[PDB]
Amino acid sequence: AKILIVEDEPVVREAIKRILEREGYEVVGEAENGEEALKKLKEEKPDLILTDINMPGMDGIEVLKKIREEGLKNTPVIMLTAYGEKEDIVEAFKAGADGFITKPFDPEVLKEKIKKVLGS
Repeated sequence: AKILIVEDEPVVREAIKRILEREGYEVVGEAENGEEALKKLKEEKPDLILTDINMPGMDGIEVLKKIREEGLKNTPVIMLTAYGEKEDIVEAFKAGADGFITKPFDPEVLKEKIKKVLGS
């Protein structure tokens, strides 16, 4: 499976990338902001997008909404937080998130949730 990561914090971004790769996933892009997210969505046609809930400018829910507006087939989105930020769980699921991960640095939890969403 091909994964696009949307995460503004560079070291967190790289850690997630490497964890995905250790779990056998192809990381087909890394986006630091919404502009890059939407550009790489169209260029790479990922099987799944992982998006931080909290990013500068256009926040994770707004990125999610724009991804869902593009309406490309098989573009599930899982939200994540690197800091236990759970305040926007509702708004993410209401806006069409397929999942919301609070333990993104546990390779097994990440793989389990991706596998589930991809299978659904």
